[PDB]
Amino acid sequence: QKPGETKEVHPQLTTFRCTKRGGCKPATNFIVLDSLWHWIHRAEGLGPGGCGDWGNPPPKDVCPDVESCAKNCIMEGIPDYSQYGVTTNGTSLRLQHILPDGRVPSPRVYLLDKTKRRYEMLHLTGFEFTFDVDATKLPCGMNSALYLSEMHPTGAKSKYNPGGAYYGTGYCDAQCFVTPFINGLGNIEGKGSCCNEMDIWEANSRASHVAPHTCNKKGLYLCEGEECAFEGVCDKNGCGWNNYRVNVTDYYGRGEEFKVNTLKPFTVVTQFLANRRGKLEKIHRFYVQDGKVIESFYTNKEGVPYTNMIDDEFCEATGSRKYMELGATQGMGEALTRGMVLAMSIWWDQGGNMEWLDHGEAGPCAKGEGAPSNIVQVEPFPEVTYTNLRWGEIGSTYQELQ
Ligand SMILES: *[C@@H]1O[C@H](CO)[C@@H](O)[C@H](O)[C@H]1NC(C)=O
Repeated sequence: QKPGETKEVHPQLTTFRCTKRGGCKPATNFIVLDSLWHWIHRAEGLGPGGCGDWGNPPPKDVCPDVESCAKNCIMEGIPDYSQYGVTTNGTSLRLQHILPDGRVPSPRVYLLDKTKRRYEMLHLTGFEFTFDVDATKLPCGMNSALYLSEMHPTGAKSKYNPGGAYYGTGYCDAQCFVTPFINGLGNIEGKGSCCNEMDIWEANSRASHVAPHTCNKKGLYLCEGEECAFEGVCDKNGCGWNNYRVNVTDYYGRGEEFKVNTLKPFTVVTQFLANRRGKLEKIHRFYVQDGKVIESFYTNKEGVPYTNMIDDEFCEATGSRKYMELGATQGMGEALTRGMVLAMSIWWDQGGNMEWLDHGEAGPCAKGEGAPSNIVQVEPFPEVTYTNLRWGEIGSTYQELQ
């Protein structure tokens, strides 16, 4: 959609690039909200109304084609990100699901490079990504996420999408969802927006999930019909990694009795380990809390290969059939080598209560505990803070005390 007159003011975030030989050196980055979180309205003289809901093509009256939709639909800039639950402070990013006045912005943002014109491009295969987090205010049902999607570097800026990455265009993920605009252009045929996705972190204070999701296409893929569905071009389920699903129940939770105590802040380290030819073989998650490295748990489940890392055998044995078929770990790693965009978000699920995240086999939350109406009784203003985003060489983004 066509940027309007209201200016976009992007919050600044300091992040880091780390080497063993150099340590962690500061870098300037900027934050952008998804294009579809911006106010989009019809142009002058076209009547009241917007240019489509999530899940659908843009309205046929004003968007019979791309050219028309580009001139009839206006994307206003957001001059004050704090109205969307998004604030930064030095190296911390704070995302408020719900504001003090009750609005529910549920923000989703991407990391921009230092120029503001292009997304930061992370190349993580053979490297590690780390961050500190405070998940104290995320009860059952909440999902605080920090992940990678193979979005195009400028947001697919083009003649009918002059806004680009500067207005948060170009979102895609492994669910191949239909949005009114795709790559900043009216999605006239109602295709889904697909792309490889590495879910570094999906969690709350009760449960933590990690999951690579492959697609058999590079970069953003516009799907139609069955290409968008369970048997299509992208792996909706992902190869899930949650201590609870592998029968290790005292690893992560609120309390002293968990190895990672979510009542206090902690560091999250994710290593994309490769062979000497550079193809991704293993994904390794571990934590650092109170000065001590908390190594990953080992799977403790009958029929599940004994392992402390994500790999092909684990994925395949746990029923990740689409994951393997659409490229497997090596495929996930080739997307991570091509370069991926960082996305951070916080949200709840009225339909399913995020049950897959922290209920039944995935955790301790009871049935109905994760409904939005129960979430607000446990925590009326759910939020998450991500701090010190840092990445580089294996072994250099974290430290242990002794
Ligand atoms: C789950 O873990 C407990 C404790 O180690 C064990 O006794 C039980 O057999 C495990 N369940 C399966 C299905 O492996």
